[PDB]
Amino acid sequence: NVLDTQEAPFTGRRRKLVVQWIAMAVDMWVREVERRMGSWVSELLGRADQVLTQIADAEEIASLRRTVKGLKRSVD
Amino acid sequence: SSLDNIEMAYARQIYIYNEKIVNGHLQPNLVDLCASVAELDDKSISDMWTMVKQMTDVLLTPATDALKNRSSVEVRMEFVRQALAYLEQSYKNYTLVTVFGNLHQAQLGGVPGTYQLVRSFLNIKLPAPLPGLQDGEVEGHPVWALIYYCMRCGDLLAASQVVNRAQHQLGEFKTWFQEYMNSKDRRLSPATENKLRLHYRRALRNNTDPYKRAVYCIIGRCDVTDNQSEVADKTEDYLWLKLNQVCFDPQDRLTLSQFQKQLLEDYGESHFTVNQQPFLYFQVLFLTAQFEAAVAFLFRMERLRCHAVHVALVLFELKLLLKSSGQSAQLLSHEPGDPPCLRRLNFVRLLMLYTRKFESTDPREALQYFYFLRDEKDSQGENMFLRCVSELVIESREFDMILGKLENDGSRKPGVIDKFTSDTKPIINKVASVAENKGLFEEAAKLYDLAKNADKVLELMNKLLSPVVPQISAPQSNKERLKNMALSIAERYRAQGISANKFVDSTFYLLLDLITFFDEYHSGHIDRAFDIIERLKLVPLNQESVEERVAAFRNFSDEIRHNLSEVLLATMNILFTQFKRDRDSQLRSQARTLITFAGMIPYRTSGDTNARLVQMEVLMN
Amino acid sequence: ERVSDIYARLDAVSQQQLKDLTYEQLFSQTPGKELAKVLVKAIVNRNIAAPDDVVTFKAQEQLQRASEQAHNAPVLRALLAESLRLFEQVAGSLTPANLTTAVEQMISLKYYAGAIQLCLTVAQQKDRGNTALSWVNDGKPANDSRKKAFDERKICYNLIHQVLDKLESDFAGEPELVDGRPTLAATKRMEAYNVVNDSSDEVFHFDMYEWYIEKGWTDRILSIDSPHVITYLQRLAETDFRHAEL
Repeated sequence: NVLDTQEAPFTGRRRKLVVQWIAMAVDMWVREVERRMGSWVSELLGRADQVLTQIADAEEIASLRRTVKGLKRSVD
Repeated sequence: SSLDNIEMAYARQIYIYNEKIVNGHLQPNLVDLCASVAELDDKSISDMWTMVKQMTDVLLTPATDALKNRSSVEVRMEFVRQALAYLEQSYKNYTLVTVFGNLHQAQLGGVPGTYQLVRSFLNIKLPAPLPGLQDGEVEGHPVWALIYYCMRCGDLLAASQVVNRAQHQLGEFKTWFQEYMNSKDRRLSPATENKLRLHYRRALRNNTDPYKRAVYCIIGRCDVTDNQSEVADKTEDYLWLKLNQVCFDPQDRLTLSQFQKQLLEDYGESHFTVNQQPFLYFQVLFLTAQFEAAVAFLFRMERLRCHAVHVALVLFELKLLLKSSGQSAQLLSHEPGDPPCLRRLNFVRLLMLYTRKFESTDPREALQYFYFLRDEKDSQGENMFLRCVSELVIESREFDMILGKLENDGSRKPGVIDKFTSDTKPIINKVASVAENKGLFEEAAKLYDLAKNADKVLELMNKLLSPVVPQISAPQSNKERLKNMALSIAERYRAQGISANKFVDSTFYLLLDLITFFDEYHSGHIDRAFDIIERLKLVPLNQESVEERVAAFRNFSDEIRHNLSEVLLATMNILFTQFKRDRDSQLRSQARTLITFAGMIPYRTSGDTNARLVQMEVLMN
Repeated sequence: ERVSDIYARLDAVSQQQLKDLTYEQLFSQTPGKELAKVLVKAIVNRNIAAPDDVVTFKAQEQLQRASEQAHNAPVLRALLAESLRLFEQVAGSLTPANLTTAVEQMISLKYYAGAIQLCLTVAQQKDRGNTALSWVNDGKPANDSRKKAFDERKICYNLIHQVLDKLESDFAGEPELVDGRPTLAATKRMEAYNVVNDSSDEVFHFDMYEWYIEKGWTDRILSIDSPHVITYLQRLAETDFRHAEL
């Protein structure tokens, strides 16, 4: 809900941090399922990737895109 | 064991072929590895593999799609030649055993020249002269008989020698035949081919010499409808007669597609299996490039399942078998977006059937056959080989043998699957996952512990311990059998520095301490048991700690809160006993503490427990 | 975890670094951090025997379990398919040691196509700018720093050679057709070589032309059709007799 509305302070290039949060949260989620969610999470991680390209720390973003696309595989 | 003598020998050969690919060695000839067992059986099977080798021994384009090789006119042409070379050589052996009683008998005296053999073959099969022969004889036999059976045996040179000694009698046939022997692909030039066909059709359409008729339209590939039944009375003689008549790019012409389809569509199994001889039909399909049909067909004969599966594998490891994309289709089918003259084999189902027979008590051999499915997946994405190993372990329950037994000393003796892939983390969880879903926690723990997945091992170990925490640990009980495995998991998890998240892990070592608290309590070692509970700082004993201990209970695993009732009572009964034996004030103070704690904690059987706790404190005073 | 089990299966420099490892070094020195990484890496590639460094472990765990199976098309295929899925998500980060072991394990389980697909993916991810294609198109000037980019693709291409090599080896003597339709050994040959001809990696196809030439497969190379191979030869002709003959 935060990544779509883009109400301040969650605007502009600061949304790079919103994706980092989403990566951490979802990553901790699949790691908590594989230790022991649907289309809408895959819809998000892919939509979260548009944000990283729309923002394109040149190497941080690049490394982060490959962490998102890794989670999209883990859910599908 | 569910494997017959023949099937077992094949399994061993398939283990070799797997051992070679598992150690990266040279890809040996599978067809040779299968014919190695065939010689241990009757020649009915040996002569099959001979056909399989010769029909698959065609120059291919490595790393090319299967459908492409089989659609290419290039390859389709060589199939016809490899078959004709088999029908000719096969017939040549029939001609030997016809003259000599045994192949060995012919060999000791020496195989005679194809010419003298054929001559010594005509003596028997026509002892008296037929009155309808033409063009005289040659060294005591009709010239056309010699030419036919020489061409039938495949020795065109031997046939041309016959022609050279009858130059005057045969007329213009010499210059025509000499061209056929020269031109490749057993075809003449359109101009000369036209000259002879029209001559034959002119006044020789019905000649009293059947051998003359046969040779002419074998050379000219004419009169495709006339099966020359006078000379081609056997089935192989028919196949050979037609494969010498097929053509490639409108009247009086037959092509492989028409012939191959014409045979099985109009004259199906029914026509070729009335004599209850199965290989006859198989040879008809295999020597016409219809490998999928012949494989499915022969796979239904319950006595020849082994052979049909392997001839499928050979075609599969040679990029020649046309697999069916969808796994929901029948065993034999024609894809909707493919030409009607080709068929497809549901290879996945094929192996799945063969395996179910001996997968129950012969797992090792089953895996060897499951490996060929390594390159395929299913609709859900799982690797077919990996899934087949999961299902085979769920059913067979052969964990130590197939997955590798992880002893209680910290060793992992590898299993049979370790040979095929080194990434054994998923299936061990797959097998552990279902057994977990079937309430088989004690097994799911051993399995999860085999894959060093402590998050799940300790989780399940928490569930198996909480019920047994206050119970009496007695020889061979369910407590001993679970406590002793938990301790064997505590050592191996400390010596190897392994641990799950602190929530799962903290509870696991906490229960182990409590299990010690009751094992000491039930033994009468009151002093020793009191000391343990004091360390855990789980139950307050001085009024100052009540506030913090009460807050901790809120976030402690319910596997602990469950056993709070028995802990308070044992601890109370401990102080209770020590009282009957200043110190009195100290026990009295601690007695109070337990009550106030229990009063502020909502827990299991708080009613009966809180009452008993208060009574035991009153008797102290 | 099982400690000495790791130790026994270590190097000597790894075994001797752990021997004289102090807590100070672990806490505040690089060699200590490096060894910690080595050790965790070992226990991860054994239960398989940062969402990038986490996924890579699970992938090794999936692949390790696959090899521990009795061969269940459903379970084996699932584990393999997933292992590949995961590895590809972290393709750009894979080290030559992890890639090699993975490919080898997949090769042992007859997962040829899959192995090849991983190698190509890894090659494309370690160089999305195609610095390698331009470095080859520029004659490979020494002292240039695209060599690294080309080397990281060559390690993937070599591993692809091993896959195809082991494929023809594993299926040496196996027939391409049985009873009419194709065998399973044949379909894996087609599925593998499909992945090959389905690629758009150009440095890869150059490396494969060179490879075909090496192995002597005039069979397949003369049958490509494409000009791409002609144009490639037109540059390398005045240079080698064997190429000029092609």
